Amino acid sequence: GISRDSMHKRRATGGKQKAWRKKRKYELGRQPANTKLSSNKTVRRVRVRGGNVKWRALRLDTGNFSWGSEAVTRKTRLLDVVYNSSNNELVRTQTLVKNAIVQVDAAPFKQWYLTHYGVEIGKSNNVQRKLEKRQQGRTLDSHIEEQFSGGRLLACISSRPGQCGRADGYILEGKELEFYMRKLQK
Amino acid sequence: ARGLKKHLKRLNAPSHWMLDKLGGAFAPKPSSGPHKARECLPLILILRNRLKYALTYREVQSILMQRHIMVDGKVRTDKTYPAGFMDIISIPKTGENYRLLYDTKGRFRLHSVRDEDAKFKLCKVRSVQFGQKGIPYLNTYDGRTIRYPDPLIKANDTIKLDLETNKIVDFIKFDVGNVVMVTGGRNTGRVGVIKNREKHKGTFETIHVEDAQGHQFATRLGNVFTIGKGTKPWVSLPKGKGIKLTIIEEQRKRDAAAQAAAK
Amino acid sequence: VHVNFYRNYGKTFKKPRRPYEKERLDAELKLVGEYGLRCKRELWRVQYALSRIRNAARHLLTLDEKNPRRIFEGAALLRRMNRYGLLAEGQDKLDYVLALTAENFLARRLQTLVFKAGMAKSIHHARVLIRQRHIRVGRQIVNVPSFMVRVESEKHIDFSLTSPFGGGPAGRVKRKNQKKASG
RNA sequence: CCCGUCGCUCCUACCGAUUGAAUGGUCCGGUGAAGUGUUCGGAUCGCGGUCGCGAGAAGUCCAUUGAACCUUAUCAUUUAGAGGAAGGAGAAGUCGUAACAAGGUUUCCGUAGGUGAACCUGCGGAAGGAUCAUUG
RNA sequence: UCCGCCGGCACCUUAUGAGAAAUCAAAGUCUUUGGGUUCCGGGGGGAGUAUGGUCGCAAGGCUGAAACUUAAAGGAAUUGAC
RNA sequence: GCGGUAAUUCCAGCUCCAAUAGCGUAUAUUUAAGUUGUUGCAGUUAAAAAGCUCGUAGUUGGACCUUGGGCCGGCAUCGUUACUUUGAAGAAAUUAGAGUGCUCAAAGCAAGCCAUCGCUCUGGAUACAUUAGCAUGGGAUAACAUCAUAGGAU
RNA sequence: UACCUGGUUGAUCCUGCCAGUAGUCAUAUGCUUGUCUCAAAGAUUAAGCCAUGCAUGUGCAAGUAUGAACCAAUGAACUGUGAAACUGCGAAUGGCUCAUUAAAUCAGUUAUAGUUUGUUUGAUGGUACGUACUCGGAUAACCGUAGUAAUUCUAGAGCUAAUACGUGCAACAAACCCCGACUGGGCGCAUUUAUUAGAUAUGAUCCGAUGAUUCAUGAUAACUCGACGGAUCGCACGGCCGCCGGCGACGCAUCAUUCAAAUUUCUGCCCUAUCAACUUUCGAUGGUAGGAUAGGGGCCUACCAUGGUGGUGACGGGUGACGGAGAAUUAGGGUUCGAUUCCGGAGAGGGAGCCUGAGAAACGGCUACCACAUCCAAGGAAGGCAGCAGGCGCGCAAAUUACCCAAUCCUGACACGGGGAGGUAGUGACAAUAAAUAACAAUACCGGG
Ligand SMILES: [K+]
Ligand SMILES: [K+]
Ligand SMILES: [K+]
Ligand SMILES: [K+]
Ligand SMILES: [Mg+2]
Ligand SMILES: [Mg+2]
Ligand SMILES: [Mg+2]
Ligand SMILES: [Mg+2]
Ligand SMILES: [Mg+2]
Ligand SMILES: [Mg+2]
Ligand SMILES: [Mg+2]
Ligand SMILES: [Mg+2]
Ligand SMILES: [Mg+2]
Ligand SMILES: [Mg+2]
Ligand SMILES: [Mg+2]
Ligand SMILES: [Mg+2]
Ligand SMILES: [Mg+2]
Ligand SMILES: [Mg+2]
Ligand SMILES: [Mg+2]
Ligand SMILES: [Mg+2]
Ligand SMILES: [Mg+2]
Ligand SMILES: [Mg+2]
Ligand SMILES: [Mg+2]
Ligand SMILES: [Mg+2]
Ligand SMILES: [Mg+2]
Ligand SMILES: [Mg+2]
Ligand SMILES: [Mg+2]
Ligand SMILES: [Mg+2]
Ligand SMILES: [Mg+2]
Ligand SMILES: [Mg+2]
Ligand SMILES: [Mg+2]
Ligand SMILES: [Mg+2]
Ligand SMILES: [Mg+2]
Ligand SMILES: [Mg+2]
Repeated sequence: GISRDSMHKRRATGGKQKAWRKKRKYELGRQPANTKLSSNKTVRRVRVRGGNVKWRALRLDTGNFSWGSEAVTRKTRLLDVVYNSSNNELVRTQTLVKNAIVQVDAAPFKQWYLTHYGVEIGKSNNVQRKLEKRQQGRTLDSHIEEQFSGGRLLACISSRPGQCGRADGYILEGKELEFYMRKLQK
Repeated sequence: ARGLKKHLKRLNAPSHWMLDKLGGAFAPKPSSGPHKARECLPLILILRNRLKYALTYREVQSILMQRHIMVDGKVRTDKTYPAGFMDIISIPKTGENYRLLYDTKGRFRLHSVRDEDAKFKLCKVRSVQFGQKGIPYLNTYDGRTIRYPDPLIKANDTIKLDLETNKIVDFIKFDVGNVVMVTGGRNTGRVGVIKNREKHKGTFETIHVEDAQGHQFATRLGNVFTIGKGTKPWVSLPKGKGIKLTIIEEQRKRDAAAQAAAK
Repeated sequence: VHVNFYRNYGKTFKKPRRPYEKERLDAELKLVGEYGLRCKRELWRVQYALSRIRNAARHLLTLDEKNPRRIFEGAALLRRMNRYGLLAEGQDKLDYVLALTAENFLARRLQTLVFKAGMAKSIHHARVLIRQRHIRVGRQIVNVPSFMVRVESEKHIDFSLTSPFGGGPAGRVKRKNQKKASG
């Protein structure tokens, strides 16, 4: 099957390397998962070397995304795939891979922001005596806040969907975000 | 090739297993265990080839199944169990508590220790780090692992470890001026005092040792085993404890001829 | 695998480079004649052993005196020579062992000692008696004429208890004659 | 003593018209079994409330590893071949005498031409020459 | 004309040198074997031939085998014979 | 090289010779072979100096720089190598080699002794193992760049 | 034993080779062969083809007995042994061979801070709650209806078990993090992602490790349709008023260790230049981001750059080339060999693909194609001796279709079964060791002091 040997490759001198043994199991490869962004989730268990298990996600619709600045992780549904660094047809086909820019709805993050900072964007005495303390340092990026009204936040996938069976990631902020914005604006 | 090997050819056996070359095609492969299978003496090579208690690979089993062997304070039945260094082979009934010590020629000797000295042993100490939930553990050099060690204990130390109630009684740090027995290489079985340790950033910590009789020899950071604090070992050495080069062995043979017999 | 394959094995004689030389042929025949041998192999193997010993001694003498790998095997070689009655008590140096010769070895054979001890009428009678199980060294019967005796056992060669020459019953020839004369 | 052409016999190798022949290998191309993953599919089975859920075979779709066969080309090995032609060996020879003596034209190199064969001749060179020498 | 120095082409005498010898003042300082470096030979034929490569208008040049055959071919000197 | 009417060489008898339970023959290859030559061959005439010069890589490169000096746990930050010494790690088997009377030997790693309800803690040594790698001392002989715009040292 | 001798000439001194001389754990062969010990043995040619028989199975007190089984017993579940069968484990070791393979395997030396690891040893398992005095449905052996020419080929029916399969109380806490009633949710262990602590080295002031890490580890936010967190077996019976309790067996998870593998650093290999340039559009060298893998990596994909090796021999070709430890001969240096019992690699006729499993691209496992070849009732079925023995063929060239687990060891649930591994006998002038085939006297004959 698919193999990871240098057996079929060529020497650094550009000379053909002959074959002295067959293919071996401990050096095999497998077909790519080619994860898709779809509403009908499906993840299939794979049995790997040693008897352990890999989770090959064929279709996903939700994910676990983290806002690093406020350090809050929420489960939210991905809406679209907008950018792919490697192949430009992986966004047309809407394939979930690592480092692929996606859009996730901001409803859980809006709810957390409202219930934590006491401010809506997009009770007796303790709560009010503690809310203004969090409101003192409350500051948000304009580019970050302009997406709450739109309902979808740009984010980046940091997990490997075809290996862990999941699509987790982090919300784009700071120097990252505009770098992709200047690549997504037209 | 496709997996593990369950056979050990006689010619491939370790040298300290002095086995007759024309005794068979196979040697007893040491089982998985506390010791490295090349610095170990399997039980088959104890009741046989060292004691005349058993005569074949049929009476070693006939006396292990009676649960007559108690290595390191525990009955063991696997005839190829790797007793590897300073293990207390405590034969009950007859009372043959033996410490596995290293002969000056790299051999293995069953030093007959007294029973009350057989309730403990010593272990060399591998790295010491933090376990799960932040619980430090010991991880000695004979597979043993002890949780909650005293913070003074560090790597390469030695610990005096009890058997019936397995807890560290005391320990010796690794430093110059301590008795050390070498357990690897050509200098195996030679006791001495560490003079200085030389450190090379990257590998190969070399230890220089001074023999009691004036000789000096070097070895690796491994293969050494601290025995006692200062210059007094905590265990009884088998005999000699010195390298005893070939010429003085010839002298011993000569004087043995000229005395005792003397005729 | 066959474990018997692991038994070491070797050869003990060499044969000469030039096969047809008059002086060498007469020398070898001379030695064979009065040492009661069987062929030139019985002497070529003695030459081979002596050559090995001489080569070892010469290699030892090439080393420095204060070299332990000279002292130890020099002592061992001299011990073996003084043990086998080759070197005299007045020759305790590595130089004397280089001067050894084949007749020194052939003088220590059991047949030679039996002949020189007066027990045999001739060196061929000695070999015949040895091969017929009439001789014991110490307490052990020996029927190998090439048995190299040591000094400590030189005083124990004697006809065996079972031998008619050492106090045994008459052989089948004498018993047959007594049977004939009985009736 | 000795050289070559020619005539007879045997042995080895070479050139050689046949788009030779056979064998193995490689690249490209076409067909492409079977397995593996995926898509749809749903024979049937179990349970639940005369209503749902779960498992699931045949089949099918795409991708992938890819045996194997079928042409072309190419590489390597052995061999047939009319005819030509070269060496060697052979106690049978024919024709001369090229070399060894100043070998009867001193001998030999490079080059060019010529003739039955050794060879001859033109030009330059050498002594390994038959001269170590003409202050006469 | 006489003396001397450096450089060159040679020549004469003699080994205490070398060499199979002829002979050589270098062809010496070599079994008492080693200053540096390039090319190049391995018994005589086949043979500087076959073929491939390559330069040349060509004649040709550089590189360059094998099968097979053979017990000698050869160098220097010596005595005869011519 | 022998045999062409006297054969020391063929065919046989006798006698003798060499090895001897071993000997002959054929292939392959070690020696012999200083006829592959680093040690250690050759090149005027025996085979073998290129027609001659230039020329990069390669190989090879003048001399110069510590001697008198007798005695005899720290703590740095540094020209790099070759060479040489010492150490370590280094599979066994084979080889060399210590012990050991398998009846000897090739072998084996056994055994030996008072004459025991046993002992010798019985022994089951030790070398070498190119080169490359790791570490310690030495700096003679060698190779690299470093050498006067001071952009030097304190 | 650091060695020479014959052959060019009328004779001499050389160069020079031909022939002679001795060894070969080196193969044939020829003649001969009494004894003891020790031993190679279808490698060379064909990794060519195979009749036949064997070479891998396995049960302890301790998973599952109701044989309509045996041995004993005499209203109780079983309450002795136990065939078969389900379940678990093994068959990835050993054995054989050297075809492919020339920095490739392999040797010495490195690295995993780049990974997986049944097993053995040591340590460690608080969150299920939203019938627990113990849950559910099947099924084998068994019994009886069969099909087919046929095979450990195959279909129906009726019973019955689990440490098989599938559900489910997981039994009883603490600490902490969040949202919060005015003066409740989360939280075992495992997975994935993100943030954060892991210090220097308010007076008095905890905090590991490496040469080297954002490392070991801790806290936090969440996430997952989580084969995890004992519905299991043997022996002994006891102490507290129903309660409690011992010594074991098997099993699940994490870490360390052992058994290992995979990949990897540096240096090192025979002949050839009549092999001087090779590799790259389609991976050749590098970068970026992914995919895949147990894991690093052009290992693969998209985009980008034009690089990489070579007279210090790349590239290509030959090998009657597996590499090494080693073998023969050796004054020293050296030359030649290394299929074979020890280590490593590769293969099961030739290629390819794969299941199970901790471990295989396994062939005494499957699937397909090619080449052979086997029955057959002509519809189909089953193949792999480079395992042991044996046969054909090929050749100059190589033995018994024997006995046994007694030894060495390995494997299984296991003290107990099994082992063509291994040992023992048979053939054996491969090689090698010791060693008979007569010794003495008299007489006859002949010599020397
Ligand atoms: K298995
Ligand atoms: K290696
Ligand atoms: K990888
Ligand atoms: K398994
Ligand atoms: Mg390290
Ligand atoms: Mg004239
Ligand atoms: Mg003429
Ligand atoms: Mg003329
Ligand atoms: Mg020639
Ligand atoms: Mg005659
Ligand atoms: Mg020569
Ligand atoms: Mg000439
Ligand atoms: Mg010439
Ligand atoms: Mg010239
Ligand atoms: Mg100089
Ligand atoms: Mg010859
Ligand atoms: Mg007999
Ligand atoms: Mg079964
Ligand atoms: Mg194997
Ligand atoms: Mg090749
Ligand atoms: Mg390499
Ligand atoms: Mg960490
Ligand atoms: Mg990557
Ligand atoms: Mg690409
Ligand atoms: Mg081959
Ligand atoms: Mg080999
Ligand atoms: Mg074989
Ligand atoms: Mg092998
Ligand atoms: Mg295989
Ligand atoms: Mg076959
Ligand atoms: Mg296969
Ligand atoms: Mg088979
Ligand atoms: Mg197999
Ligand atoms: Mg034979």
